[PDB]
Amino acid sequence: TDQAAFDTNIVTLTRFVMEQGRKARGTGEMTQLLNSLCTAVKAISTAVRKAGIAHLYGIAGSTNVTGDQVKKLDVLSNDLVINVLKSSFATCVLVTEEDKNAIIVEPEKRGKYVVCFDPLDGSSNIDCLVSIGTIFGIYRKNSTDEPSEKDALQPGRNLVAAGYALYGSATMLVLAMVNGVNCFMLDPAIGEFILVDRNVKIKKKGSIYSINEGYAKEFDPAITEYIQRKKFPPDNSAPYGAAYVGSMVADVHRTLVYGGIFMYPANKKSPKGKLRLLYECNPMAYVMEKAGGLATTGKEAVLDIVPTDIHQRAPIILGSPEDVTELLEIYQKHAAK
Amino acid sequence: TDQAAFDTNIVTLTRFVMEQGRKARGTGEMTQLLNSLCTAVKAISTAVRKAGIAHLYGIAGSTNVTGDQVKKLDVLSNDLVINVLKSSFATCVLVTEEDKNAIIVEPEKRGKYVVCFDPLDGSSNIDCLVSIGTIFGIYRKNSTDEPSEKDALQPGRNLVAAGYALYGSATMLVLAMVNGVNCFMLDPAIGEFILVDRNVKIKKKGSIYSINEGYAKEFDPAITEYIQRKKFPPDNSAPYGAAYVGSMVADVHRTLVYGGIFMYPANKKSPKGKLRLLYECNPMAYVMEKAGGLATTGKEAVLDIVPTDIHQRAPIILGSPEDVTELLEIYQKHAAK
Amino acid sequence: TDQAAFDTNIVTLTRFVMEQGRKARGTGEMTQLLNSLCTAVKAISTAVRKAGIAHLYGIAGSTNVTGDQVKKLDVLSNDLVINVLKSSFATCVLVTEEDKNAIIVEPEKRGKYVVCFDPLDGSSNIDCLVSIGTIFGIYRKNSTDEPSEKDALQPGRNLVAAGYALYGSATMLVLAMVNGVNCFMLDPAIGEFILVDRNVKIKKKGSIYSINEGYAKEFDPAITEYIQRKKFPPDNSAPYGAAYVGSMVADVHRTLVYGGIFMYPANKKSPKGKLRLLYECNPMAYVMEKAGGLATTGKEAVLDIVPTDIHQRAPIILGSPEDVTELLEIYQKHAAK
Amino acid sequence: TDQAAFDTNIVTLTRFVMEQGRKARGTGEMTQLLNSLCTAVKAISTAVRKAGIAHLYGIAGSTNVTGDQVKKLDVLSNDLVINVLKSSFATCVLVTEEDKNAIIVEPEKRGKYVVCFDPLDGSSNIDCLVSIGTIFGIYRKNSTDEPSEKDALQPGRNLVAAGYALYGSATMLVLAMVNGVNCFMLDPAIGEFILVDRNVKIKKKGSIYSINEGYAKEFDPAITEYIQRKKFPPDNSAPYGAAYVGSMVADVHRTLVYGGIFMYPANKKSPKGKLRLLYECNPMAYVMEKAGGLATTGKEAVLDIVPTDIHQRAPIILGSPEDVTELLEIYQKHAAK
Ligand SMILES: Nc1ncnc2c1ncn2[C@@H]1O[C@H](COP(=O)(O)O)[C@@H](O)[C@H]1O
Ligand SMILES: Nc1ncnc2c1ncn2[C@@H]1O[C@H](COP(=O)(O)O)[C@@H](O)[C@H]1O
Ligand SMILES: Nc1ncnc2c1ncn2[C@@H]1O[C@H](COP(=O)(O)O)[C@@H](O)[C@H]1O
Ligand SMILES: Nc1ncnc2c1ncn2[C@@H]1O[C@H](COP(=O)(O)O)[C@@H](O)[C@H]1O
Ligand SMILES: O=P(O)(O)OC[C@H]1O[C@](O)(CO)[C@@H](O)[C@@H]1O
Ligand SMILES: O=P(O)(O)OC[C@H]1O[C@](O)(CO)[C@@H](O)[C@@H]1O
Ligand SMILES: O=P(O)(O)OC[C@H]1O[C@](O)(CO)[C@@H](O)[C@@H]1O
Ligand SMILES: O=P(O)(O)OC[C@H]1O[C@](O)(CO)[C@@H](O)[C@@H]1O
Repeated sequence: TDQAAFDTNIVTLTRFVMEQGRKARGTGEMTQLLNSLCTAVKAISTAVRKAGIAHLYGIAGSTNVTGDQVKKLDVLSNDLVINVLKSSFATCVLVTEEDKNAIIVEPEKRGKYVVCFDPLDGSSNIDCLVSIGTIFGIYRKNSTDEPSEKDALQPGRNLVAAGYALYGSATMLVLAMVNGVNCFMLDPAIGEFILVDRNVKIKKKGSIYSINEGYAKEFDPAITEYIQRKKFPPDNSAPYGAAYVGSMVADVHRTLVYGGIFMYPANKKSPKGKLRLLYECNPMAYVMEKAGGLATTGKEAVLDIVPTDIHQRAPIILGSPEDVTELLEIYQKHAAK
Repeated sequence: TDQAAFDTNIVTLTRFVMEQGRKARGTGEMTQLLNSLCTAVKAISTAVRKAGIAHLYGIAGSTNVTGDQVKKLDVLSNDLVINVLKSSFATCVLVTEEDKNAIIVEPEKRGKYVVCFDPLDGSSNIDCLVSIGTIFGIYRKNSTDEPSEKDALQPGRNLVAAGYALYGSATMLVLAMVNGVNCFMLDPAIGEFILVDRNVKIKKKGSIYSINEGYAKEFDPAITEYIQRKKFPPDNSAPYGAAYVGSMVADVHRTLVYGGIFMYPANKKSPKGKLRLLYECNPMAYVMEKAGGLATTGKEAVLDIVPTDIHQRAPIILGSPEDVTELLEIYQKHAAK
Repeated sequence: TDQAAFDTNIVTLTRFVMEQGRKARGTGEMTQLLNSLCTAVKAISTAVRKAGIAHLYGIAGSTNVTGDQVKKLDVLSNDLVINVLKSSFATCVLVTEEDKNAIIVEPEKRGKYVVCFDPLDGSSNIDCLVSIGTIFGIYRKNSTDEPSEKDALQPGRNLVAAGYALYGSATMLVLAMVNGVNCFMLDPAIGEFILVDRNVKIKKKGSIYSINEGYAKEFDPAITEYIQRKKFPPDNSAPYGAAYVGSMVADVHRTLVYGGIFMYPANKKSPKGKLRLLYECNPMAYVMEKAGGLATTGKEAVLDIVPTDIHQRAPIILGSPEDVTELLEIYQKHAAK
Repeated sequence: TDQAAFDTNIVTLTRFVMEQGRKARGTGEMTQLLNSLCTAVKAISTAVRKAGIAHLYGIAGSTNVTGDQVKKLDVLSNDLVINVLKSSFATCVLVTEEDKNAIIVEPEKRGKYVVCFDPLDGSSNIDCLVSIGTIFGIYRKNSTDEPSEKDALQPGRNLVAAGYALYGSATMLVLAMVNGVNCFMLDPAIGEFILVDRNVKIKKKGSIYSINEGYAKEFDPAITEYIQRKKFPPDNSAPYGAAYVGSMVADVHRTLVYGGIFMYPANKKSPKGKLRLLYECNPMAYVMEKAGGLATTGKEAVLDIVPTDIHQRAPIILGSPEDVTELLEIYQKHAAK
């Protein structure tokens, strides 16, 4: 239909999440989950921007207050997430990058959702103030057996919601569900997330490739060929621009926005790549697909891999459909016997 | 202890600049200047993070406060700097990347410093929330004639202070003056820059090379041979990892902290490089040399180039001394006559 | 029952409002309303604290941006409220202090709730930075006739929710519903309201009275007697302390917290007092009563007055039960024939 | 125009203080001091507003960062000031309301100024979110002996600068030095104090009297007669409205802006008044006289009292000159021998 009116639309994430839940006739359990996620992200954003740093540096002579050892944006971000999620009384299992084991939410606080997240992604290089972020994936528990590690082992095809929080020159939460991908910019003055982009679709063909070429020595012939074709185009066309931040969320977001292709392939050292399946690959692949792009491992789609370990790694190539395809053809070409 | 010089306490940019002024027995004109940059950076930072975006999206109606198409972060940032600077009564001429012509300060507000700045660097690419910055270089007006554009045409070697602010996961102002380089962390909560790194010195040798390889088709044989030797080390050592954000302040900063080399050479299809000399090359070079690195154009040193125009471009290479010298060797190996 | 556990309770207003709605099995219309109210308050808080003031004062040389005339925290606060409430698609009628007429929400955006509010209370004296606030009252529309001014004319006994936002040394939103009164402190860094007080009950007897004694000349004998008994106690006990800010929300909150009595009686100039019934008296009376206190006009309870005009005024006395009672007895004593 | 003196631009506290230092040909020691107060106020302001209260309430677990019973805004504020002050290398002795003894600065950080401050004024009453403040007075150490408590015992008349910060609906720093009074508005977004009111002068006569009438039973006949004449004007004029927050900085500030008179006289049950001389009475008096008001104890002028102890109390009356003189008349009318 055609909506005709005197309409002003200042749509916040909270209003959005609630309405969407109303439409779906959910019991509001997921609403509370998402609302809790939004609160965790904001708190992390604030910490990442170093609000309150003056105190570590004794502006008020740290009498003890925050205590002597480290509050590593790394672990702090973890605790903020697990804590905020458990208090939502909506998650039964949590799987985090920082935790060796899947955390089973106390019986008193259990829900029917499983969240796989990466508290602070790209953190290893925070010293140079590179854009870092949070990645999250949510599955609905598919059983009646006591929630165990096993419930997290579901292909990304089974995710009910997924997305990320980019703490770049500004903070953004990109949320993707069955209905589509939407971007929300955080107005830090009022602590609200404003819908700035609705139904985000990725360009069919982009003009930028993203890969850490320092590994060129260990790249497989399919990758080495694609890359060569990006720099020296055989139709004598314009070459692709290159750009690689070293932080997945930042690279993936740049791909979603301007289009192109991101790759973190298998190289001889990490035969199965470096990026972990459950909390990095899946979420980004799911986003990519709802956004209209492709996300493959080179042989198969990422969302269809059935995991066997929560910390399983997996190669990944994602981005505009025409580029991802163009590379996949090369894989088929060099695939033999 | 025989220390007339203490780091157990908390030192803000404002205390720091001021102490440095007392020591230098300045009349206090440069201090009002440095204090104005501090206020400028803080203001642009807040805008970059999107504080207040709610109003633009109609949280109170986009009547005449929102309206449209007028405020472009870059233009705002330009205005803030030019304005906060004139209001210091310390500048006589200002060269801006957003202004075709040099700006001569009204005789009332006229001072003695010449300031060259790039207000919002890397802001073509801001849509994908990439880290951006602001770059500045300050010369002492060395003349007696009515101030003019010519006062801005002094080789980088004559700078009295230079530096930049990086708006990334956090806001940081790196300031380099005659004595050395110092890094101040913005505590957004109190609007104060804290001293976290004193006398920053770059590594002799790093393990990261930064360049836009999308242009590999148009690099000179020296650059080409260099990149090659990094990926495929002849002495069988471990290859150099690659990283490229596409934002000067961000790459330069990564280079300063982790070491390595950043290059933006004379790429065919733009023979004089792309980065501008006065407000991009010179400041980063000044910082670099102050941190113990090198900043070469391939043939000569960046800071010694005599500008012929305020908007002049130049190719540039900077970073750890061992890496920058290594490429220089290759540069000699390939031509002269 | 007895809840026994490993429980951490970081209860935000959003989580609270949602859960309470879940219990009540509401369609979530009121949830969205309350969520929208929370967003309006935060935005007002931010503006009241003068965030961004540097721009009115040309820090970036107001090129036009916010435009030439006034953005009176007074009217701005109004627009923020009406706008945010209409966009919730949950209100059919709004009654504000700043508006002569009851605003009938567009058909496309109607809901079944009526909100009577005071955008910025105590605003007349903002110049001296006195604590100001927002007062709101919510009724459910009791009919099928097209929502008209008439739907706002319901005794305070009919309110479904009521409360206020105090922008004092910190911001607090006191929310009262059928189930009780709760206080939420705003952590401005993350823009969230934290439950800091649960089921707030007022002291039976307080030791502070609040009244503008400058009107002593026009006070009725009942008031004049009570006041005299507060200063010179006939049992030679300790006199009451006095305190009157001149801003209703600030006075009422101090009464709720420490206990005592607040009075804004009828004096010969305003035979029916100054405080308006629908958006000041009712809300505060409702809060007071759920909190365990009393709120009378001197003759009858405020919550039971059936209004005849939306801008009707009404005398008011509220506070601890023992004090309010002690004064009411005096009224009965001097009430004759 | 013949103005070597402009107000069309934006003036921050930092630019202001610094200009004032150049003019006064200061060595720059008092400027580092005033710059330290500025940083101090900003830090306490942020804390007062409760930025970060989430962590205390377990948003990331109250492990050891929260724990308990240690941080009391007043104690924190005390620490911040003492600490930020010592770190200026401009103070030799500090008198604090929270410290039984005067604090002598380590010879390393030792300067020449004596600072008397009340860190969190009106903070017994902070529970009800009443506006609070910080008061400061600065003397030049006029002696040669090893600095001691005695340097703080100088009559108010010897102050070089005095002022206060009010944490109310917004944060304001009012600063009064030899030339006059100036009001700086804190733009919390950029952490900068903006000059909004220059050369503040109080009204000759105002229409508001401020006093705690709960004590009317113990006022001397002069105060009693005065209050009476305000409520029941003998010349049949309109009565004086009353207002009393119970927070010095707040009442004093209301008095400065709207005019009128503030009184806290020698109330039986505390014969020397309640307000302390060094850090409450003297600063407000200094400001007052600088704004064109009067500050009397009833018999003598507050600023001329020679202190005998740093924690000495004194009765005080201040405000518009016509009102303060009027009570003084009544004070003469009632006694001498
Ligand atoms: N925005 C949303 N909020 C809540 N439920 C949603 C939302 N969008 C879709 N739904 C669906 O509602 C289902 C019911 O889950 P629940 O509320 O836990 O009983 C969810 O699992 C989702 O599939
Ligand atoms: N923080 C500082 N403030 C003022 N001048 C300084 C500072 N640090 C070093 N200087 C030197 O002192 C000279 C004095 O210049 P001016 O303040 O205008 O009188 C400057 O040009 C600098 O070379
Ligand atoms: N926190 C709350 N959120 C929503 N509904 C509530 C809440 N507390 C009580 N309820 C009741 O649920 C009723 C249903 O209204 P509605 O959701 O508009 O259909 C409301 O009018 C309230 O009486
Ligand atoms: N903003 C200012 N900074 C420094 N001194 C000032 C200022 N305004 C006035 N003065 C006067 O200058 C004297 C110089 O003291 P000092 O800075 O320590 O050398 C101070 O004691 C004041 O009386
Ligand atoms: O720069 P490299 O060595 O190619 O790997 C960095 C990658 O590792 C991660 O930190 C996590 O696996 C990603 O954010 C990032 O893309
Ligand atoms: O995409 P390109 O052409 O390689 O350019 C990015 C370069 O230009 C700039 O974006 C100029 O703003 C620099 O920050 C950066 O080094
Ligand atoms: O100080 P007065 O004259 O007694 O009246 C002030 C009253 O008016 C109001 O501004 C609104 O009616 C209240 O906030 C306040 O209590
Ligand atoms: O309630 P009282 O005894 O009248 O005192 C309030 C007075 O004491 C103080 O609260 C001291 O902090 C002052 O701010 C104020 O003027």
